[PDB]
Amino acid sequence: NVLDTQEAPFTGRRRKLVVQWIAMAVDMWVREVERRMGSWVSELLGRADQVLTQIADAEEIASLRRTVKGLKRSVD
Amino acid sequence: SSLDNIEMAYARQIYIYNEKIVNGHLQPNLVDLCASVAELDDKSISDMWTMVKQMTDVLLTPATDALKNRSSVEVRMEFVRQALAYLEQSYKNYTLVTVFGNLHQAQLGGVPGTYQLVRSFLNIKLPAPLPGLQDGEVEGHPVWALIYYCMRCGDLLAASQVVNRAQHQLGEFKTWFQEYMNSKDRRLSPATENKLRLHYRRALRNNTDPYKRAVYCIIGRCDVTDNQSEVADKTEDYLWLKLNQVCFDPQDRLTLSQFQKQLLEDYGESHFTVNQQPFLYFQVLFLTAQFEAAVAFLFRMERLRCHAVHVALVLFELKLLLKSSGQSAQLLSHEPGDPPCLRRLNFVRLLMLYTRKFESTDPREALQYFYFLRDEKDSQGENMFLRCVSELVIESREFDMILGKLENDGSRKPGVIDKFTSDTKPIINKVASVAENKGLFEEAAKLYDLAKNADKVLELMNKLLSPVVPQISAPQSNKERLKNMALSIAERYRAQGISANKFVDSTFYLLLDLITFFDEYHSGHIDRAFDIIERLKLVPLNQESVEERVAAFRNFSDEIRHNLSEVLLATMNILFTQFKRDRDSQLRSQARTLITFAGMIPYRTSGDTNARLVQMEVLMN
Amino acid sequence: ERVSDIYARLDAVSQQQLKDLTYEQLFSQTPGKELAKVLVKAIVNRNIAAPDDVVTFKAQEQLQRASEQAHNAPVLRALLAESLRLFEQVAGSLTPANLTTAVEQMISLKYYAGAIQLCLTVAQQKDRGNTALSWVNDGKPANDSRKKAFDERKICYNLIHQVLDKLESDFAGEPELVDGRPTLAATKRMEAYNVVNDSSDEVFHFDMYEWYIEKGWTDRILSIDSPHVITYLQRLAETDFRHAEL
Repeated sequence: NVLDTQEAPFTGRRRKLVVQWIAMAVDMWVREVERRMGSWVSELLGRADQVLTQIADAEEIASLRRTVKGLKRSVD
Repeated sequence: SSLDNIEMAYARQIYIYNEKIVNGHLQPNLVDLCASVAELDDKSISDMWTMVKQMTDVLLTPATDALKNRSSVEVRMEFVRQALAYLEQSYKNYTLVTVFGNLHQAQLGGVPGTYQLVRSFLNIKLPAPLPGLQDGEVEGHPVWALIYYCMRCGDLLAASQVVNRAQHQLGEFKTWFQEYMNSKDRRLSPATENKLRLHYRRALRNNTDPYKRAVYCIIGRCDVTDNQSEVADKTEDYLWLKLNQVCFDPQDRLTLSQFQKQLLEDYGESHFTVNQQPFLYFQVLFLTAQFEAAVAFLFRMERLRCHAVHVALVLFELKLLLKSSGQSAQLLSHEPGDPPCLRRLNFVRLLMLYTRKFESTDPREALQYFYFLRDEKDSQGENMFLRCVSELVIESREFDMILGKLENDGSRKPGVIDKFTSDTKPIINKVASVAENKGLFEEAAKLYDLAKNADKVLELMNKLLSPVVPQISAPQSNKERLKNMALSIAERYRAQGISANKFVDSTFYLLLDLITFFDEYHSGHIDRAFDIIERLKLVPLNQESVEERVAAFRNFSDEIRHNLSEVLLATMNILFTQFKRDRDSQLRSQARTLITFAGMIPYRTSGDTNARLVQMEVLMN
Repeated sequence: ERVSDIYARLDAVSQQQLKDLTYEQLFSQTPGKELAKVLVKAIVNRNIAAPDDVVTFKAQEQLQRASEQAHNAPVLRALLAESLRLFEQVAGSLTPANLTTAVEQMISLKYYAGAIQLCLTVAQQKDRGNTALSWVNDGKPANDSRKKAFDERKICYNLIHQVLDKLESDFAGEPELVDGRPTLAATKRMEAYNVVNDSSDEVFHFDMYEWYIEKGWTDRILSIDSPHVITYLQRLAETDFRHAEL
């Protein structure tokens, strides 16, 4: 809900941090399922990737895109 | 064991072929590895593999799609030649055993020249002269008989020698035949081919010499409808007669597609299996490039399942078998977006059937056959080989043998699957996952512990311990059998520095301490048991700690809160006993503490427990 | 975890670094951090025997379990398919040691196509700018720093050679057709070589032309059709007799 509305302070290039949060949260989620969610999470991680390209720390973003696309595989 | 003598020998050969690919060695000839067992059986099977080798021994384009090789006119042409070379050589052996009683008998005296053999073959099969022969004889036999059976045996040179000694009698046939022997692909030039066909059709359409008729339209590939039944009375003689008549790019012409389809569509199994001889039909399909049909067909004969599966594998490891994309289709089918003259084999189902027979008590051999499915997946994405190993372990329950037994000393003796892939983390969880879903926690723990997945091992170990925490640990009980495995998991998890998240892990070592608290309590070692509970700082004993201990209970695993009732009572009964034996004030103070704690904690059987706790404190005073 | 089990299966420099490892070094020195990484890496590639460094472990765990199976098309295929899925998500980060072991394990389980697909993916991810294609198109000037980019693709291409090599080896003597339709050994040959001809990696196809030439497969190379191979030869002709003959 935060990544779509883009109400301040969650605007502009600061949304790079919103994706980092989403990566951490979802990553901790699949790691908590594989230790022991649907289309809408895959819809998000892919939509979260548009944000990283729309923002394109040149190497941080690049490394982060490959962490998102890794989670999209883990859910599908 | 569910494997017959023949099937077992094949399994061993398939283990070799797997051992070679598992150690990266040279890809040996599978067809040779299968014919190695065939010689241990009757020649009915040996002569099959001979056909399989010769029909698959065609120059291919490595790393090319299967459908492409089989659609290419290039390859389709060589199939016809490899078959004709088999029908000719096969017939040549029939001609030997016809003259000599045994192949060995012919060999000791020496195989005679194809010419003298054929001559010594005509003596028997026509002892008296037929009155309808033409063009005289040659060294005591009709010239056309010699030419036919020489061409039938495949020795065109031997046939041309016959022609050279009858130059005057045969007329213009010499210059025509000499061209056929020269031109490749057993075809003449359109101009000369036209000259002879029209001559034959002119006044020789019905000649009293059947051998003359046969040779002419074998050379000219004419009169495709006339099966020359006078000379081609056997089935192989028919196949050979037609494969010498097929053509490639409108009247009086037959092509492989028409012939191959014409045979099985109009004259199906029914026509070729009335004599209850199965290989006859198989040879008809295999020597016409219809490998999928012949494989499915022969796979239904319950006595020849082994052979049909392997001839499928050979075609599969040679990029020649046309697999069916969808796994929901029948065993034999024609894809909707493919030409009607080709068929497809549901290879996945094929192996799945063969395996179910001996997968129950012969797992090792089953895996060897499951490996060929390594390159395929299913609709859900799982690797077919990996899934087949999961299902085979769920059913067979052969964990130590197939997955590798992880002893209680910290060793992992590898299993049979370790040979095929080194990434054994998923299936061990797959097998552990279902057994977990079937309430088989004690097994799911051993399995999860085999894959060093402590998050799940300790989780399940928490569930198996909480019920047994206050119970009496007695020889061979369910407590001993679970406590002793938990301790064997505590050592191996400390010596190897392994641990799950602190929530799962903290509870696991906490229960182990409590299990010690009751094992000491039930033994009468009151002093020793009191000391343990004091360390855990789980139950307050001085009024100052009540506030913090009460807050901790809120976030402690319910596997602990469950056993709070028995802990308070044992601890109370401990102080209770020590009282009957200043110190009195100290026990009295601690007695109070337990009550106030229990009063502020909502827990299991708080009613009966809180009452008993208060009574035991009153008797102290 | 099982400690000495790791130790026994270590190097000597790894075994001797752990021997004289102090807590100070672990806490505040690089060699200590490096060894910690080595050790965790070992226990991860054994239960398989940062969402990038986490996924890579699970992938090794999936692949390790696959090899521990009795061969269940459903379970084996699932584990393999997933292992590949995961590895590809972290393709750009894979080290030559992890890639090699993975490919080898997949090769042992007859997962040829899959192995090849991983190698190509890894090659494309370690160089999305195609610095390698331009470095080859520029004659490979020494002292240039695209060599690294080309080397990281060559390690993937070599591993692809091993896959195809082991494929023809594993299926040496196996027939391409049985009873009419194709065998399973044949379909894996087609599925593998499909992945090959389905690629758009150009440095890869150059490396494969060179490879075909090496192995002597005039069979397949003369049958490509494409000009791409002609144009490639037109540059390398005045240079080698064997190429000029092609």
